Amino acid sequence: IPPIPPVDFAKYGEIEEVPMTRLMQIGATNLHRSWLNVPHVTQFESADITELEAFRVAQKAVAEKAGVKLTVLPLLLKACAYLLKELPDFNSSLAPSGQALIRKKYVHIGFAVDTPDGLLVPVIRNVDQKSLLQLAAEAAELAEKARSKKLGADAMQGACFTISSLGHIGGTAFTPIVNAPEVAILGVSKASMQPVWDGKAFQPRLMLPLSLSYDHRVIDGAAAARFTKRLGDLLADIRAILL
Amino acid sequence: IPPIPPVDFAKYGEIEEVPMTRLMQIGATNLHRSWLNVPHVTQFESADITELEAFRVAQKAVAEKAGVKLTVLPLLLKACAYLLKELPDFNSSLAPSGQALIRKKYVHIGFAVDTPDGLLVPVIRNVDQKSLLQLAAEAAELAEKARSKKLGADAMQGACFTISSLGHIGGTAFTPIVNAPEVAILGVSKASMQPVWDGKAFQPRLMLPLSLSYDHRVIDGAAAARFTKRLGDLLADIRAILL
Amino acid sequence: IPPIPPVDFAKYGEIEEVPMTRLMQIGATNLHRSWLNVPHVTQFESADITELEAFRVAQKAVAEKAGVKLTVLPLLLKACAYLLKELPDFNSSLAPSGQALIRKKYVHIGFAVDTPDGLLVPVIRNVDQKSLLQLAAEAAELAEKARSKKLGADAMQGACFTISSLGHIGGTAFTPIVNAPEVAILGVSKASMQPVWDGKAFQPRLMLPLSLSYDHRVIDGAAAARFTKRLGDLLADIRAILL
Repeated sequence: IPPIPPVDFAKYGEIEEVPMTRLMQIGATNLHRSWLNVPHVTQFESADITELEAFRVAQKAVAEKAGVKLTVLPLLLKACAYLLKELPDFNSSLAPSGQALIRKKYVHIGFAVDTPDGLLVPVIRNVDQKSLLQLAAEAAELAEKARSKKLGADAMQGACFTISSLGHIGGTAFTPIVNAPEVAILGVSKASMQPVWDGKAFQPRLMLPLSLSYDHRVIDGAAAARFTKRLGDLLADIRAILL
Repeated sequence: IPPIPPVDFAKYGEIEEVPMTRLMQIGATNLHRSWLNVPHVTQFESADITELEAFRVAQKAVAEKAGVKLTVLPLLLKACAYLLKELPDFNSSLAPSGQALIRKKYVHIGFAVDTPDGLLVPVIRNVDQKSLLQLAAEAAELAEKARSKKLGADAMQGACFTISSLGHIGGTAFTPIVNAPEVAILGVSKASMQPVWDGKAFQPRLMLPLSLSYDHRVIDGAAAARFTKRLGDLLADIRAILL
Repeated sequence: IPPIPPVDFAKYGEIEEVPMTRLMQIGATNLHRSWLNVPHVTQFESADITELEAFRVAQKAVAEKAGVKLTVLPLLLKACAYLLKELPDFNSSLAPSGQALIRKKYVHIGFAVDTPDGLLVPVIRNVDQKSLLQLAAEAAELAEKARSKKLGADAMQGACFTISSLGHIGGTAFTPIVNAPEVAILGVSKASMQPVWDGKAFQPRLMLPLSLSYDHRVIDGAAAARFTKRLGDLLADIRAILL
């Protein structure tokens, strides 16, 4: 690939060199590998979480008695494990022969944690089998160990899908990069009150923006649109997961 | 390009291998070729189709008497053939010498059909010369032959531009990949009722999201913004095509 | 990288060859270099410029007496120079060793001008030190020289960040390409009146869409979300720059 020409940055002013942690460097390398290997498409959708939010906030009592904080992330994780079982092409990887997909029969999901040293994506195993408070507990633990560098490499392996939530900082949407060999990643941004037409007038609903980037070699456009739609449907009523 | 490291997926659970159809494999190869060759930008816009929709629905009678179904796709095709003649840099391809553009004086447009076996993009020739019911007829035929594998390779060649419509499944927008050697592709997503300021209050208008990805080597930002704007203008009043 | 197969375009109709200016060719080459080198993510945000706009329009008198036109661009430039000093990772470049960042202690910003011959990105030096009317003056001058080919190569060097404004043509958002060796670019699109929930009802506010694409090797998701958020905050009240 052509290299970027070097520039004497100091011709233009004072410069200072700060170095990259080995974590940054690793991260850099892996992102570039994915970028060049995966033809990326991002599919955007908005989900109506007005009722999810109300539920979340009402279980604050129960969550506190169990020692967890109930955030949107366990809810996101549960709904995506369910969908990853329904739409198995999203829970698979392109086999090295380029002619086969390896469908995984297990659902382990990573979530992005931004730490001082760089990005870590701890993995929760068998998300499909854990309850909302189990997942809330575990997510937090893995997050604290990640910030504290106490996260052992084991816990960073064998994920099937990644959720990257920036909803806590802000933004309308973004286009995340697929962590190959996985085939998709869900970016989640800040929720806003939006007017949503009820057939007769505009009702304020709390809308969560979802950005699903996918490996277009493995997932086609219609499959991805169907995935964010189902997910919008599941978050609008999490009871459908009970069915 | 660095390869993705192989992972023993079975360390983490039960895996199953399903194979890729030759169609998937072809598709995979071509998408990756475009991805690495084309510096991609997507330009997003929303078009007011309230009046297009009303027209569409009112001609249901005439369409039924002719045996066609009038969808938004013939309307999309007609308006883009008109624009492809107005803004010819979008109807061209980068010549192999990298120093010339080949402007095509003909307008043939492909549209994406997702079939069981993979993606096919049948091509309608001389879109600029056909009427809305001719195009509605032909689109359907090519679509049925595509699903039925009866589409002969001939009908998959020499397109100038591609429309990818996911409006029927859902979604807010996406970033499609350019089918090189073409220089642009129009993604269309689901139409929603949106509040649109009329200068004094917000009026509900039916808005169609458009996502135009383009080859930034050939098309610059202003040209693309001008293309989706004109298209938003043409769909808001299809009578401008008569002018 | 696999080449695109040549197609005899004339099998399908009449073609005509027009050539590329040396400017287009240069541009093409550089964009492809960035594209293959930079793993790109775009972060989208909307900023409330209702009060910025009112200010802009009220200073029309003063601007006219000084001979400048006060557009949103000097306002954009001032606010980004301030942020580029606050969040220095955005004002830096990946050192050729891949293991260091070169933080620039100066703020020079380029802005995209689309000319007949291709794209030029004139650079304003030390944006952080100039006033809104100085910047309005200079932006215009560099723009006129650019259209008139009187822009000397000197003035196209050593920028730290680029703003690409298409707000004057239209569009909702786009995904700009990073001009490597810079690490980020701000795309700005057309401002619209939007309903924004005030806690009790929807208030019409003039919203400006911002699309920040960044080099994900150097900038992580949270840093970028934090940058467009701060920028949304600064444009909602430019007096925070005084602090």
